[PDB]
Amino acid sequence: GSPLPVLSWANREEVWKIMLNKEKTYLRDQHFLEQHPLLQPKMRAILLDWLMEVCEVYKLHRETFYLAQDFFDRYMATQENVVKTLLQLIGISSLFIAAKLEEIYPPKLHQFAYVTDGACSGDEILTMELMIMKALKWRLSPLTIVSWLNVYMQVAYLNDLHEVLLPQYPQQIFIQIAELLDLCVLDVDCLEFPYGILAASALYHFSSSELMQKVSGYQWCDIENCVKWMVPFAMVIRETGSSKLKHFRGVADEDAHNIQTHRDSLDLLDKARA
Amino acid sequence: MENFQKVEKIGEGTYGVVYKARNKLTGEVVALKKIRLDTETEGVPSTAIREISLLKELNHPNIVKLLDVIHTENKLYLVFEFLHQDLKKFMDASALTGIPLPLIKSYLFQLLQGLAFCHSHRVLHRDLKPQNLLINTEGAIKLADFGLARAFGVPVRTYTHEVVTLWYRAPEILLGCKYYSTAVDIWSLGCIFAEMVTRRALFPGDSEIDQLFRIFRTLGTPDEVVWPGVTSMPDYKPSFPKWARQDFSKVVPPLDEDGRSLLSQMLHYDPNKRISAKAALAHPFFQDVTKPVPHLRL
Ligand SMILES: C[C@@H](NC(=O)O[C@@H]1CC[C@H](c2cc(NC(=O)C3CCCCC3)n[nH]2)C1)C1CC1
Repeated sequence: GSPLPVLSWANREEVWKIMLNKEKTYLRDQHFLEQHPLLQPKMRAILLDWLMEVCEVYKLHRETFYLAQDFFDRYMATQENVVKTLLQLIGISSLFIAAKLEEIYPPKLHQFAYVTDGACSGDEILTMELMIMKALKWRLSPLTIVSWLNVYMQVAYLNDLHEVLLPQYPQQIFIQIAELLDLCVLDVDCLEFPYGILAASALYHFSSSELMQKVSGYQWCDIENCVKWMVPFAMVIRETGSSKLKHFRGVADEDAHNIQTHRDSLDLLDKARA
Repeated sequence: MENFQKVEKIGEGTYGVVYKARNKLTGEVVALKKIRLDTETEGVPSTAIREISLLKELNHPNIVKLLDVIHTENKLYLVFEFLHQDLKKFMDASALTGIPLPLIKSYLFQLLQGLAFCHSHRVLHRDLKPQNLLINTEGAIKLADFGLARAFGVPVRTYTHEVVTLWYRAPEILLGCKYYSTAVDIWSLGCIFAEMVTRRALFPGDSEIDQLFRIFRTLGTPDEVVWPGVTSMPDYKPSFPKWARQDFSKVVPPLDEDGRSLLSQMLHYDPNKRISAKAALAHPFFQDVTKPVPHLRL
């Protein structure tokens, strides 16, 4: 089912189908770490959490973080037998590619080298970005987890104008939902579910199945499995409370919800596995 | 890269150089965009990563095809379909005689099909100008140079300001709008349409304010009625002179009533009301060229 309104600029069912067809070109493997027997899932969580901190320090967009997450998971699924000391290099190079794709004025190469505390040189990062992009067949335009939440928040706050391209929704609930997704992406089992399903199931936890179906197009049966999985993560967020919208020096306030944040989510990830 | 023999240098930009090349075995000719990685301080340029990833997912008969990406030595070669002519050179060659109306219609139709395909894949071209529109020997014309392109989200956020070459730049860009999307490409194509008809650039400004005033002098100075919110835009000034819209009989004399209607809708001030590429394909100007498909009212 399709939740987009009629679009002045294209056939709504055309735009939606292309979005949907794209998610079948971009494969995910929730078990790819079995290709690397020397790695454990917590290592991926620690790496991704670190990239989140890096994004906040440089005021990178959430979209940039989730591209990096997607490049890392898809790249690892093409490789074998990676050791843990190589993880920082693959992650930061994933974020380098992502920042160059997404930001107007990305950070410079040496800045990406700088935040590794000298464990990764600029030269190593340039080598790794070419290996990643070649292994990914230069397929670098996924629909991220956070991009789906963006679509869902617009549709929920549509007027009778049905204008879908100019953003209009509360920043504070967007970040609260993104916080559940940021926790959830740390667990590799999230990849069992399509990114659009993950995002809709997070939105359901902050609203209802009626709103979820209205803005995502999916029926309760499609997301029931995901919602049940997300259950502990959602409660761990609920026990600790809802986060506050942050202001960022040099970021206009109408873009402030799009900047990636970071908190002690590895602690919260433990409780969810209980 | 051994099977390809460089034949001639055909282009040059900040990224690198474009060559024409001939396959030694098959006799196939291609265009090679060469990027020298030893000269690049930030690795693969952002513009090349974007263009490659976008074109990997934008296969269409009216978009110049990316055939291959080859990393060899300290070099990255982008291998493209080769076309022997661009619209800018074709217009200049046709300046004294004119381009026949059926070919103008056929070319515009094709460019709108390529653009409608970009926009439904949520891609903005953002640098549509006659030098980027390539022509082959079989009557086809194709969008090229996606180095300035950008996928847009649904909804968009604020993207790179001051895009598009000046003569083809939409008025909302010139007045400093926060958000933009597909309307900027339609404006450019409208300028190009008029330029094919009259064989002169429609708005050849030499500065941002001169470009804007050339637009105002032809289309009339916009106000809140024709363009709600124009008076609240960052670069708008109440001191702008008030000019009256010119009769399109004088702007595009050769063009019939259908063409004048389509051009007016492509040059609507309000980006929310400017015609889409898909809708433009349904315009009566093309009623002879195309036949609609039955629509499923479900
Ligand atoms: C420089 C180029 N930059 C770019 O990005 O072009 C793409 C990569 C190279 C691809 C390409 C170019 C091409 N033929 C031509 O240029 C002819 C040469 C002889 C005169 C007329 C034009 N066939 N295929 C498209 C811009 C688009 C023209």
